[PDB]
Amino acid sequence: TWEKVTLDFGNIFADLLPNSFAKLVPCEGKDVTQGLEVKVKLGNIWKESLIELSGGQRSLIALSLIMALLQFRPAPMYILDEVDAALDLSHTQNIGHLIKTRFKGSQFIVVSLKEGMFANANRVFRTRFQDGTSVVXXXXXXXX
Amino acid sequence: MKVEELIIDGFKSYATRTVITDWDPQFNAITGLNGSGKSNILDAICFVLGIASMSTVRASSLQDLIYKRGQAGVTKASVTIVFDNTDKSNSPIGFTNSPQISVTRQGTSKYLINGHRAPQQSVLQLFQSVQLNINNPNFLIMQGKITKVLNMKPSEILSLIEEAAGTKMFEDRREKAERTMSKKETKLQENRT
Repeated sequence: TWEKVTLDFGNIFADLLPNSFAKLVPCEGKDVTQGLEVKVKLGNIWKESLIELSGGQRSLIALSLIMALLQFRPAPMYILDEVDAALDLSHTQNIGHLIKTRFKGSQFIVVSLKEGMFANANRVFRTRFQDGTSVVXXXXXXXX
Repeated sequence: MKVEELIIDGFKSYATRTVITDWDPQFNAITGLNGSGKSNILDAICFVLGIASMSTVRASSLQDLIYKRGQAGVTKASVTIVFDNTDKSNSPIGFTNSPQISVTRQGTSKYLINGHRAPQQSVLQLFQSVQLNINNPNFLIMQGKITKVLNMKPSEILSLIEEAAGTKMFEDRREKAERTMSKKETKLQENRT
């Protein structure tokens, strides 16, 4: 199990975030069983952790870990909470590209936090609105 | 295990009166100027299942799930759902001859099994045809607001999440219970000897 999650962490971090892959390295001179950390990288440069990352690039590694956890029990339905504020629209379009080329079979939708965003997918639900729920006797002689 | 259509109603502060279709397996985005009509059916599923981790659904009375409980036009907690079983893997034994189903639930006294008065179990079947197992947070419902909670997580919780595929704590607790039981029962066996 730990071998599988370690070999999956690399490609999972490499595909979503371009040119930056990591490995489930133990924290401080130990084994993955009794301790494990992450060495987050900022694209081309190789840094120690995600503290130097932006909010969008932090939510990217967050959703990558979420997908790594969900891949054990897959489900064709994804929801993202409109976290494209710190990120860029082109980066979210590239994320959608990587989703449709890697996460085939997963309905991707967004909950409305900041209206007028996330037009990266082919089909999109428009705005038609009225009142209540969202929509587009001699024996002894012989013996003795 | 794919949703086909969602024509629901009966909620307070959102936007009814149309049906959504073409739920493709890959891409159905969300973009609009009014947030009241983008993704509120997820919020409807929140009160359908009753996820108590967020406060935007839990209140004093559950009657807030209806469209103003009747003082706005809709009194019955109406929800209509037509679900088709695209695959035969999510259909249990005895449900092969029922790929398509149409369930309506209310008249908020009792729910309707396909239009017959019955308890609130109907809504379960109303979401059963898309393998939406309401017991676990998995099975297409969501992972949820934990998106904003998993920040700054130490190594122990990550190891717990990785071992959640095996749940060694569960088997360890079961083995501890088995050990206590076997101790008591071996004492009983010594008494029997």
